[PDB]
Amino acid sequence: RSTDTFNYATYHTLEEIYDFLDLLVAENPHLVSKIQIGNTYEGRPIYVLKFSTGGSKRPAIWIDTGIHSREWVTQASGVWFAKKITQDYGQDAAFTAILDTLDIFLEIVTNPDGFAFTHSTNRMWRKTRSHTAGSLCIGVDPNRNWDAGFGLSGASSNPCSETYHGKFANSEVEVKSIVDFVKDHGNIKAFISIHSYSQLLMYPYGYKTEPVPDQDELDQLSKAAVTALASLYGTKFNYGSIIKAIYQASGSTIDWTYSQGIKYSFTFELRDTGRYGFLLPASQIIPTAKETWLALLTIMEHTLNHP
Amino acid sequence: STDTFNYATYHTLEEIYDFLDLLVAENPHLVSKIQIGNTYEGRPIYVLKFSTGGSKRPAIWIDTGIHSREWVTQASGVWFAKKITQDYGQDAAFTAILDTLDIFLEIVTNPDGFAFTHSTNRMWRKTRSHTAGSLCIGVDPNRNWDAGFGLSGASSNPCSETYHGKFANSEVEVKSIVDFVKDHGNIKAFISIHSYSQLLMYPYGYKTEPVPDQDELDQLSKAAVTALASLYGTKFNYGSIIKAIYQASGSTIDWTYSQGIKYSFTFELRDTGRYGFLLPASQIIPTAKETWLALLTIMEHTLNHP
Ligand SMILES: CC(=O)N[C@@H](Cc1ccc(O)cc1)C(=O)N[C@@H](C)P(=O)(O)C[C@@H](CCc1ccccc1)C(=O)O
Ligand SMILES: CC(=O)N[C@@H](Cc1ccc(O)cc1)C(=O)N[C@@H](C)P(=O)(O)C[C@@H](CCc1ccccc1)C(=O)O
Ligand SMILES: [Zn+2]
Ligand SMILES: [Zn+2]
Repeated sequence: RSTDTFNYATYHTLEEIYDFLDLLVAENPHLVSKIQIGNTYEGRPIYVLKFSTGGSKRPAIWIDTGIHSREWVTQASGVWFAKKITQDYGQDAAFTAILDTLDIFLEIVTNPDGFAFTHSTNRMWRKTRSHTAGSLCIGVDPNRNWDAGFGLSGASSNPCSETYHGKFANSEVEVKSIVDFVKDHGNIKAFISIHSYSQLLMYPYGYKTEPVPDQDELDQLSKAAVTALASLYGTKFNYGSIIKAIYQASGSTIDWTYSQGIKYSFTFELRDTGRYGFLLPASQIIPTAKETWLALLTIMEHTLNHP
Repeated sequence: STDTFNYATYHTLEEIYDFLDLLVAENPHLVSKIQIGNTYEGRPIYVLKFSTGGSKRPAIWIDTGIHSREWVTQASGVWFAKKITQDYGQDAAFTAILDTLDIFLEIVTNPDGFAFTHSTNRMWRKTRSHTAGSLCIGVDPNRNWDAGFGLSGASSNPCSETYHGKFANSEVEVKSIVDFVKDHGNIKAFISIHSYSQLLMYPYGYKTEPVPDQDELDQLSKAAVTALASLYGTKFNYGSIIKAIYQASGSTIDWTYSQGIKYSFTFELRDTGRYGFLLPASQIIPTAKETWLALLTIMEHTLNHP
């Protein structure tokens, strides 16, 4: 095929997304590369796309989708983002300026075992697919497994729970693989984790009520990003710290990344507000991706202009 | 007829409501249909009454489907209704239960939500009442009861899965049950059936304090899950709601227990997460059968302990 004839307005399987990664790289090999950062619990490769115009470990933007496997609009938007980057580089001046200074890393399927499971067995699967000693229940919540307030209020110690934090921080290879990549890279400037649903744009912390020292800057940037997002279809997002805007969550992704010095640590909750919830119709994939892209541009532009 | 009905498939609201009428027509001296209210969207709310006579005999209340996405519960309820009419006058043990107790069965406790899981969103949980100032719809009917209402274990955020609503009994689906139970006045056991997690629980959900009847309820819980396991080996855990799953305020059996209904229980049926709410139709009848054994255990205890 080609990525020009790929159907961005439908949901795809893991194999189809993985094939898309290869085709995108084959079509754009001086712009895009595919990095394997690990293997999942069940042995599947974990892939990140690196978009770059040169240099050695340039300051970088990290974007990940699908860490909760049932949130299908996120992986679908990720595929759309990947194609959009290759379309706009060298054509759109604003985005070209971003990529001329920063690299972008995009992990489209952050939880491949869960994603496979949502296609084969249980559409509403959330967690990883690891076995837990002393339990028959399967999986750890990858968004409770990070080393930031790990195991504190805002997660469950029950292995059968949707928010089970796991036996120890980074027990899940899908999480440890990202941690290892981020620490080895050492020059990640923004980290954006994309989830659905609720229509929120949030910054740290989720595990405690104390505001981050950078709250004023992150709140202003949030306001700018949701303004940009709403400009296209009028989609209304709220924003704030995780703990204020949704609820307390311990061991979650951007609390950790912020603790590593990544100032521009954000998470999106995409469409909708519950009518379809995780079952967002395919006809809403592209509108969701388009409006989200405007918000992403806002954050990346801010990152570019504040070295 | 109810003899040609397919019990091993999931049905629509229309199909279940047709089933109610068929069961009544086929068993006119045993089964009747009572309308206890209308939903927010105007759908009738029906309870089946199984009775062999008397004037407001002591009764068992069983409800399924208060959380609409929990499809194995309504499917099990349909099977229970048929099972009652099959076994009465055939099975000595059950016949003895129904010769003293009435059984009330509410198969679709949240009809608007159930309709919505078929038309629009298979994972819909709440009622379908509108909330001013919010883009979100619906109240969690299992956080809307007047027992620890609005305390820790529920949300004040209208967009939340566990939104408790403006005040206790604000949801007509809940108040309809409250009104019926209070008017009846002789409900001896109240069993709320949910999925999933494979649990049999007793109060409280909203606080850690044990109920005064905890030893009796705990031992009955053990007996019931032992009975359930006897058929396929399905393993249920048991305990108070707050110890066995998590804290939940304004929930159903905390309220019923507070009204003096000692034998207040809730089931979480199959499975433990593999399919979760999406339990295959092939597991409907095994789920219903094993749960029936547990229900029989609770009903016989209720029968023998006024
Ligand atoms: C059925 C349901 O809606 N479940 C929740 C999760 C849940 C379940 C049981 C609980 O007791 C508590 C929470 C969900 O999927 N929510 C999704 C919208 P989310 O799953 O993506 C929300 C997210 C918090 C925000 C966040 C996002 C990224 C990084 C840090 C924080 C979370 O709970 O992980
Ligand atoms: C993802 C998840 O865990 N969802 C929960 C609900 C939920 C969502 C967000 C939260 O923050 C907290 C809870 C669910 O559907 N759970 C079902 C298995 P349940 O929905 O039927 C469990 C039930 C508690 C036990 C109970 C049952 C009957 C009567 C009294 C108590 C509940 O949470 O209402
Ligand atoms: Zn998520
Ligand atoms: Zn439930």
